[PDB]
Amino acid sequence: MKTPEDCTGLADIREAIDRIDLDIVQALGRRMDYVKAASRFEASEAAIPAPERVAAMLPERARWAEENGLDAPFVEGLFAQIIHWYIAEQIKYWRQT
Amino acid sequence: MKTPEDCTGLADIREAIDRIDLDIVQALGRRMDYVKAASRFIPAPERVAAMLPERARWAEENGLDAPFVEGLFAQIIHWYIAEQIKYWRQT
Ligand SMILES: O=C(O)c1ccccc1O
Ligand SMILES: O=C(O)c1ccccc1O
Repeated sequence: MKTPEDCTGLADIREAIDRIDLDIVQALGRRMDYVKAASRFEASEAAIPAPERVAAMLPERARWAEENGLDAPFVEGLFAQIIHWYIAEQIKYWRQT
Repeated sequence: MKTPEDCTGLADIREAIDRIDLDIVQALGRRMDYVKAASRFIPAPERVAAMLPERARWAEENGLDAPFVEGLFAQIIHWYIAEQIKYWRQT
């Protein structure tokens, strides 16, 4: 995997983009492992959506986006979506267990 | 970070989830560098069309719902295409 400035054409660019997208998928898959592990440390079902934790999480991700040359609303939006889905998945996991 | 099974409480879980979320942001930041580098070689229709099912498959292989993951990548790919177009027009 070449650095962007050493990419010689679109084959190199795409190999690197494929690797980075797969890394993101694999990281989301590991993230689910952690979210499911959380379910045993939840006092109750009402504990799941942990609103102070989520409330703080999104602006922190918006800050990381700004520190990584990305538009904050785009990245904060993506994480709102991921967090929503993972909460729903945790609630599903907690209910079926 | 501890593995999920070795996490002892929500402190451990959160530390690991924050480090993973930071990893994803950092990776998206690197991804932009590649999309901007590509500009000199735009919506590349056949490329997008093939990429999405590939990401759906990776999702299935990592125990995530494919529609949710494919939907995220559809959004990511649209945003980056626009940013590549912006970069190409601005330069
Ligand atoms: O996905 C998360 O990071 C999350 C945050 C707070 C509560 C439940 C969750 O799944
Ligand atoms: O983000 C992408 O993966 C992409 C793919 C094809 C063309 C332009 C792009 O930004």
